[PDB]
Amino acid sequence: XXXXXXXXXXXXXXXXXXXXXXXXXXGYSMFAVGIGALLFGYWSMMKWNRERRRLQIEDFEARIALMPL
Amino acid sequence: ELPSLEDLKVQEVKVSSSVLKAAAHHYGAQCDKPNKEFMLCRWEEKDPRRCL
Repeated sequence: XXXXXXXXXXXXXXXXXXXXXXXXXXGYSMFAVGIGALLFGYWSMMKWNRERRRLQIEDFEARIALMPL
Repeated sequence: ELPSLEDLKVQEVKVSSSVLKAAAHHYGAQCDKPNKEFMLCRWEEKDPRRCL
């Protein structure tokens, strides 16, 4: 009996298949989150600066109140 | 120059340490009449020798 190297292909490994595809981001939907984070960013920040004004006037009031200084 | 007397004004000046005075802003509301009259005197007459 002769024994040589046997042939096997099975699945053929798929000859040239695309793996690159669009994922997560679509296009217009990313701008809704992108610019949406900006509008949420300013509104949250400016409310803190209005709360800073409560401290600001109260800080300068200490100088006016102190005349024996 | 003609300076003020060695006895000067106010016996035992200041209460204690700083920040303590800055902690209370109620000093503006209570006792304002002596503070405002000293302020009114000093801006009209710049000399400390007169409004002491």
